[PDB]
Amino acid sequence: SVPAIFLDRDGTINVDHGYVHEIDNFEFIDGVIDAMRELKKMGFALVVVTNQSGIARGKFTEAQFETLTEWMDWSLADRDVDLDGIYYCPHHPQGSVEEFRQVCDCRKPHPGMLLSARDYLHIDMAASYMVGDKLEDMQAAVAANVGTKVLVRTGKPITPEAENAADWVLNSLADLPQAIKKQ
Ligand SMILES: O=P(O)(O)OC[C@H](O)[C@H]1O[C@@H](OP(=O)(O)O)[C@@H](O)[C@@H](O)[C@@H]1O
Ligand SMILES: [Mg+2]
Ligand code: NA
Ligand SMILES: [Zn+2]
Repeated sequence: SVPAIFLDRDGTINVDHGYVHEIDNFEFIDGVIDAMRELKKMGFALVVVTNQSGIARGKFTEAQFETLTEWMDWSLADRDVDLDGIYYCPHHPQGSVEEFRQVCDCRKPHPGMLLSARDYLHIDMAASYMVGDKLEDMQAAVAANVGTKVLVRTGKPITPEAENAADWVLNSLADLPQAIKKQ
């Protein structure tokens, strides 16, 4: 039963520019790739869990997302970061694109993507971590019983509510390996 770092994408791995869906607009946050490779060496499985309502909004297609995500996966793999899972949610109750127009339980703060990852990779949840920049991330983590909930300051400016719900607040994902290592 392996421990994991569940990872928000926009604002945590890549600078949030708003509905990022193009390679030219994807900017890794400083030091996160190195930090992810270290996390891995410390024996954590790494699992991306990202809301992509942009798809239900019509801003871009599930297939452009697929294209970006494949590129992202390779860029990481080529840097010795091998992601154990990539989960996403294309939905929004008010979506303008029918096939993604719906309520769901994968859309954080619903824990859908975390539990699914739990089942499919057999993750020790109480020994796992959630890293994101929003309240919905802390709430999603809480529901799924993720032991350690980590807010970061690299994305959405943090709300006091997001901070209420988090266990740690770090400047960045780049800081996580250190934070963990000192217990
Ligand atoms: O789950 P992660 O953060 O990786 O992806 C989701 C994003 O943060 C997106 O949230 C969106 O709105 P929401 O869906 O909250 O109504 C937007 O603010 C996008 O520009 C933003 O990047
Ligand atoms: Mg985010
Ligand atoms: Na949105
Ligand atoms: Zn969903």
